[PDB]
Amino acid sequence: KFKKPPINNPSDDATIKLAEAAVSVSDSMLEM
Amino acid sequence: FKKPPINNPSDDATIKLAEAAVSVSDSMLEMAKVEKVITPPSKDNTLTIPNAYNLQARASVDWSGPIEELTARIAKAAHFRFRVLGKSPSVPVLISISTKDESLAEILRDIDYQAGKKASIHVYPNSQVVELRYA
Amino acid sequence: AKVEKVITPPSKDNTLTIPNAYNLQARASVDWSGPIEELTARIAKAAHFRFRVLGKSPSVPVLISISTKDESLAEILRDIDYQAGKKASIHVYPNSQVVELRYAKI
Amino acid sequence: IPPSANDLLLHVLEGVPPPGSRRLVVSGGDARAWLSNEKMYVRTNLTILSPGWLASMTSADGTHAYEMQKSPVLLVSWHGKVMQLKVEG
Amino acid sequence: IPPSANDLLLHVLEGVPPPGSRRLVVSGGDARAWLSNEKMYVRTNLTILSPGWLASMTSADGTHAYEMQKSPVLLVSWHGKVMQLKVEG
Amino acid sequence: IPPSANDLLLHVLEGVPPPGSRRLVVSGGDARAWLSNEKMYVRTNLTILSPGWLASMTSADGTHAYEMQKSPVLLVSWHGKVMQLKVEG
Amino acid sequence: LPCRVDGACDATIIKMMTDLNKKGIKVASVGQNYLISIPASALFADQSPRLNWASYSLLNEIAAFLKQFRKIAITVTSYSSKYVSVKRERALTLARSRVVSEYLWSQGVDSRIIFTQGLGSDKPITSYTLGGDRSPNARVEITFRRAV
Amino acid sequence: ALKETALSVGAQAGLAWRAKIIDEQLNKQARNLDAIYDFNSLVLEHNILPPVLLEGRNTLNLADAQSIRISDRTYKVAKQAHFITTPPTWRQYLWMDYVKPEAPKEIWCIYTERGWKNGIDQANTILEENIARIKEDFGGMILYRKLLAMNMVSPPYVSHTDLGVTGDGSEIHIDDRVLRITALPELNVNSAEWRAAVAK
Amino acid sequence: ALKETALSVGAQAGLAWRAKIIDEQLNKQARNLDAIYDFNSLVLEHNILPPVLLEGRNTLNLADAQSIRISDRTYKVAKQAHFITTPPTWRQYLWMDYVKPEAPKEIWCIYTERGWKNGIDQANTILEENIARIKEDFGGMILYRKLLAMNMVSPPYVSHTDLGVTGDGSEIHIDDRVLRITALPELNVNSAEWRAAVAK
Amino acid sequence: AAAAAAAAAAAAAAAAAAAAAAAAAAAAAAAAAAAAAAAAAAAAAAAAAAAAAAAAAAAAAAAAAAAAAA
Repeated sequence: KFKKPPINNPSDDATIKLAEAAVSVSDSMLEM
Repeated sequence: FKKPPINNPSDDATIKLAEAAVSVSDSMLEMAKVEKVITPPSKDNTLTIPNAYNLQARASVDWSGPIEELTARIAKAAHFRFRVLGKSPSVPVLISISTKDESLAEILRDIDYQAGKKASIHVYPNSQVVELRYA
Repeated sequence: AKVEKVITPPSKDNTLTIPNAYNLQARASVDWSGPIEELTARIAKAAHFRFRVLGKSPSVPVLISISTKDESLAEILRDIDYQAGKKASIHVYPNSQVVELRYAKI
Repeated sequence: IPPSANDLLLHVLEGVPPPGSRRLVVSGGDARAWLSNEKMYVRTNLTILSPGWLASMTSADGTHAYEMQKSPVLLVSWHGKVMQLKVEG
Repeated sequence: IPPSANDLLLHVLEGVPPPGSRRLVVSGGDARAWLSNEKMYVRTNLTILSPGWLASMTSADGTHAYEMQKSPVLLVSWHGKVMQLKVEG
Repeated sequence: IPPSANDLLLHVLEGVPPPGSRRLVVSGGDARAWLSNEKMYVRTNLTILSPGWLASMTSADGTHAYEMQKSPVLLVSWHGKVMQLKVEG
Repeated sequence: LPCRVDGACDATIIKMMTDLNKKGIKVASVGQNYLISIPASALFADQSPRLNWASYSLLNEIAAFLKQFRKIAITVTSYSSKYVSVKRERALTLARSRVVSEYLWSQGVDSRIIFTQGLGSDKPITSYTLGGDRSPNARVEITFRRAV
Repeated sequence: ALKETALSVGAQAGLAWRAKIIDEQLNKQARNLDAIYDFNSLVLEHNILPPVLLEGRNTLNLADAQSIRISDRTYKVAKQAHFITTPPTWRQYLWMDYVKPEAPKEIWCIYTERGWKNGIDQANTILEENIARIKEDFGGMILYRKLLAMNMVSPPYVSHTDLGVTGDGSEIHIDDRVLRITALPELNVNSAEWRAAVAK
Repeated sequence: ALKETALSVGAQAGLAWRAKIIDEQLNKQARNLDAIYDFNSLVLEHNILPPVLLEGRNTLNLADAQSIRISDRTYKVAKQAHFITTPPTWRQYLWMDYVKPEAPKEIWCIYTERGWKNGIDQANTILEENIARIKEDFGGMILYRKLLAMNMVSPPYVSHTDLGVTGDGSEIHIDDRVLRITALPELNVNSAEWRAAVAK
Repeated sequence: AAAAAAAAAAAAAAAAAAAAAAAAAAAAAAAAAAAAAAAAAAAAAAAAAAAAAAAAAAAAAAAAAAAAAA
């Protein structure tokens, strides 16, 4: 039996692209 | 037991196609041999990394524009004096530095490089001054 | 290639500016068709060389396409320097540990 | 004197489509394409190789934005792999 | 020189509607809204946050009166809680 | 002063047909023939003998390109053998 | 239509992964860094840069396991225990890894680079130093990162 | 044809269902999105909404066969700075619209599933452009605050003409301050006073 | 007549099938054709696509009964050098088009086999001209690099008018370089400075 | 689909499907990095089919005649 460690909840596409926007606005924010 | 290669030329036309491929790829290389002209690193004209301990501070720059302002602030970030010799032309000479962590003397190395021959950078590290000349 | 290499003789190599090193004598095999800097960053990462960039990379990409099998990393960087003729050049400083990609002035 | 770029490449350097566009679905790669007026604009971070583009910008994070004529296939490099992307419209 | 406010904000700072209006029912919060001429006016003591208002007054007791364009939802703060109010008309 | 050659013989010295042509199938020999405007053009490396041509070029590798009027048979020498080639169109 | 599977299935990935761990080729699976660790007894002859003929079957499900992933650079690096000197040893392990990567790009990888190198017991995974290629230190390792 | 209108039945139902799911999926992350898209503490000193600057680096235009123009960076002022009363939330930019569609064999069932995923990913592209628009607008204001530090733009120059008691005897306004923006935020081309982002 | 439309059914199906077979037969040799038709490292110093020169040796024209003109070599500049952004691949020149034709006794069977080989060798002639066109275009660029060594053509003379910061305050471009081609690559007729290909 | 590791947990956009052990080999969205290398279109890699024509031949939008699809 093989398993990677973080088996989290099932996410959805909305929070996937909200997180992907959120990291670049955090990086832009951070550097400013 | 082993196998032939999967995308092998084991076919009488594909062999001629691929011997032609290695013949044109090395004939491409000896083309790039005859026109690729280098300058030797004895005569490279660029800056060398001036190995001072204030210059090995890890820095972070995002910018494009006129060289003197980055070299002024790279001097007062390095705690160095900044001298300019020469006359700044009416079109300014414009750099583009975008790294989000790289060391400071190498930031002076690619400003010397993106200056090229419109301007250049010397560092004198015993006196702790960086300096920018024109032509 | 014959008429070009007779009508100007190739004066020098690039092993003056890319010299080999112990930990550059690891070997690789590569097919490749992308831009140059991500390939060179992978070469220097597996050479344990710090990789750096001089000059701002142009608007059109500097595209190389290396297809080869088992040569040394030093000769891979040499053929990368050649296939980017007059747009970039690889420099290697082996008493330091740094592979450099130099873009052109134009 | 040539024009500078298109300034709408600033918009498609973000994810936002141009005003008054048509969406183009892109298969087989991470790109988004819109068609404004007989020209498509592609937000990607791949490198488009074959059909040739008229204008390009690139953001801070290596995302590029390309103005090009409408071609139904795009050829990119992904990570040295030659790759195909397919657009409908 | 700009206009001062609307003087009909004095009327909707009281509870009285403007002359020649249409009532708007407000759900989910203590507010009253009227529509005079393609503009609604809200008597509340909540704080409207999202859709933006053109004019405001406030009485002695913290009742506010807002002139704004017609938006079918109002977002307020109640007591630090972000809250929604819904208007029909 | 005569014309030099036809410059479209440079194209049919390569394998590429002239722009706006009609293909002619060639039987019984290694040649390709196209018909541009009441004139056929033959890429071959054989030597056409009987019906006479109006213009000729030859590449580096002994491939020849001939401008001639439309004749339904071509007579060539192959390697000293008199040979016939047959064209439809 | 666009393709659902890319010439691979996850059931076959874990089927080869159990079968390689049953034959003792240990597959570590950390993040997307994949490691398959091969003892040099299980491929070569002792202190030699030469494959045995039966060990290309072991390389067959190594290469058919390497079919299954989208990958950019495989690096293959080999190291064994001490035999004569570290210079002879590093020549051995460089020839060792370059021979197994020559067979792996004879076979099917969709990798764009295979980097390949050898070391002179400079990274040994146990302190127990029994012998030559029967040491568990004497091994080749094939590590990559599965792209997206 | 009946198969086509089966697909068209499935499309709008899938769009409205996906719109619903991502609306309370947005509302589950409501305080997090107020942290992300905090326009409220990005506004200027006289409650002026900052303008949206667009950065495009490393630009080529192929104008014709004879000529290209490259430029290294391009900054554009889009939808210029202006007096905002209450700052924008994320909900004007991200909230997709929920209506509940009340409008209703084997080929019908398989194409209403392919209509259902067509409605789902078409609602996903609407949401993707909504996130794209808020990332444009917010990161443009962030790009101002970079260039306002970095001296490539002007700050807005307000003017407060204070007036005393104002009006006739039927109407007074007591402290009557008229606030205008005279100078808009605006990129300077006199480029010697620019700055450069060197940190440690 | 039914035999004729049987042949016409067989023709396009044979063309599309032969188009399919040579498309993945091209894709099996994809890296080999990038080695052969490497346009990428044939471009010039300012990413200029080189022009296609055509060589015709040993030329006669019979103009009329009274007069011929021979010339020994003819060099033609076809589709002159120009600013390319990304270099051409082989796939614009060689890829034949795949559509899947969905449009359908004894005489039908024998003429659909003769239609099938008519579609096969007609697709072969399309592929033969595609290979012919890429061999023209690529070997023309090779013939430039011969004559650029051999001094029978000019190299292109670019001009980079550098501009500083450019525009109004709503739009700046920081390093604004306009690159033009002034002099096109062009065969010189002043023939005393020519070269000659002598090797060992 | 994601077979025998576990069932498919999520469907990560800008990626493949996410099984409930690891990342699967089955593509989730249309916009993942699926290895297209053989297209199937009239006048692909020239410009597309200029749709306004109604004749025998098929003309591309770059004004080439798609003789392999006419």
